[PDB]
Amino acid sequence: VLLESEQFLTELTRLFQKCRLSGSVFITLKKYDGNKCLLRATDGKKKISTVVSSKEVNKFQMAYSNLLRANMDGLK
Amino acid sequence: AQYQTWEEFSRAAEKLYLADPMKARVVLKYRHSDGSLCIKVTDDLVCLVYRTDQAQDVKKIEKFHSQLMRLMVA
Repeated sequence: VLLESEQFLTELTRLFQKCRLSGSVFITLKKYDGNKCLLRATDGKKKISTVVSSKEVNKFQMAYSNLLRANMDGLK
Repeated sequence: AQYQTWEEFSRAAEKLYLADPMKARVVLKYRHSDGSLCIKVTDDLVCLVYRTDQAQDVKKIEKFHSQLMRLMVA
């Protein structure tokens, strides 16, 4: 599911809540043209993806780094 | 392969990227049930992974994740 850079963040929020009891959430980042970069996330059941260009990278990492640090809480 | 330390996995994975930027990929696996994290930077020629949740690594792990994102786009 290739989404917009905004819809991607709300669906990536639910993948961290859906597997909050059990499950893994993968995030595969890769170079892509056919500059831009490809980001994909899959808990195993539902796939989401987006393409992030130089036009919206600054806008992305900010909301993206906040979502990651918040929904990732492991060991002490 | 599994550089279960720091600043040695980062410098090797970054050199994997500068070697061939088109083929390299980085995955980020989170497992909240058991409470662990997993980074991997594979390059179609080699393979480097990093376990050890240790939440003091959560910040340095996603900055490494968000830093590679600016190199794909420059």
